[PDB]
Amino acid sequence: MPKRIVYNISSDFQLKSLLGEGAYGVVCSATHKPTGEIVAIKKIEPFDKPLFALRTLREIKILKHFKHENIITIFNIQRPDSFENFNEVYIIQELMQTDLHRVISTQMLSDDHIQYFIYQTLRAVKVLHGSNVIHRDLKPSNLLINSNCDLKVCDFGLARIIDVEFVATRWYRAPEVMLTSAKYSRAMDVWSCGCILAELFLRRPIFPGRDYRHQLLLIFGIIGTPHSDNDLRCIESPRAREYIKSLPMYPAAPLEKMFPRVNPKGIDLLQRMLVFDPAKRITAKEALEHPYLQTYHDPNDEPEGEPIPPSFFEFDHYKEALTTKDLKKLIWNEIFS
Amino acid sequence: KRGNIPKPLNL
Ligand SMILES: Nc1ncnc2c1ncn2[C@@H]1O[C@H](COP(=O)(O)OP(=O)(O)O)[C@@H](O)[C@H]1O
Ligand SMILES: [Mg+2]
Repeated sequence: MPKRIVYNISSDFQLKSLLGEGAYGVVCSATHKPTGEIVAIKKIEPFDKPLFALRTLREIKILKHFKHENIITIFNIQRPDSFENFNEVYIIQELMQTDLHRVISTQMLSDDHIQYFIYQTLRAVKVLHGSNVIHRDLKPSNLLINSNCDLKVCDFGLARIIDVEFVATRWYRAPEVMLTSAKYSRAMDVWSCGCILAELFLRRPIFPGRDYRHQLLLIFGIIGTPHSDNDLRCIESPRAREYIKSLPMYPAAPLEKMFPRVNPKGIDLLQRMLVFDPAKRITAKEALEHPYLQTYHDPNDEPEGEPIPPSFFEFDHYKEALTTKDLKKLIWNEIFS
Repeated sequence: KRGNIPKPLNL
């Protein structure tokens, strides 16, 4: 295991392998010697910039709040030996064998698998939206998977509670988000679920833009260019409306012709997910009720969740921004509670 | 599990 990876945690743990490395997080499997359990441990260095600490805090609070089969379970967070020596956060969780990006890229999935994977994703999304929480960073690599096909969502630091920063991967970003200054909505998460479903049918990203312009061009090339004022109602930013009117006038591409071998019911669900107007985009709940998922749909086993007030992320709303030290205390409270 | 669960993967 990369000798450069160092975890300032109890010697009872024995790092096994590097599962993920990014500027925000580093994830490794590790063995808890005393019990023999193999766990996943996510290391974060939250205190060089408030932004990092806010994300850490939002991720930890969400993890601890949900107890749902499709939301990665958190076992515990390591307790530092002191406030002075508290420089990294180690979130200990249940170890999954891999993520959906790795799966879609290394495996031929049957229609059954696809149904089961998108079903579980929407099932986690439903309990989140029912709690007034939007993930905002839904993509294959943030969907953890096991051999038996169980799926769990992870990476909840960019979440927000309804009513300089880390940006979500443009390929999965809803068009109303790239255009207007759009207010966080449940629909943006569904749009990402649509790109994920499409990614499962195609085995590659459906909208891999180079940048902002290219992204919009790719999206409309498939869903059709919004043209009339009825279509443009959902867009506020006047600048944004003029940019849209400058695009080629694309009709909705005929998905079933382009991909004749995909279950027609699946294309139907996908099309309802990739709708321009966020108000006309299917909801997670309705998607679970779609015919394409009737094999796994169960109205009595689909947690709706319960409202979480905005004050849950109170720290995100200060006139005078919180200092690193303020957030360190807030994170500490979370760890020791 | 809860019914017609898909075939397991080789991961
Ligand atoms: N609980 C876990 N079990 C197994 N692998 C995990 C787990 N959590 C994360 N990973 C692996 O680490 C990668 C990055 O984790 P993620 O939580 O998305 O953090 P980041 O913020 O760095 O993107 C995932 O794509 C996955 O491959
Ligand atoms: Mg991630």
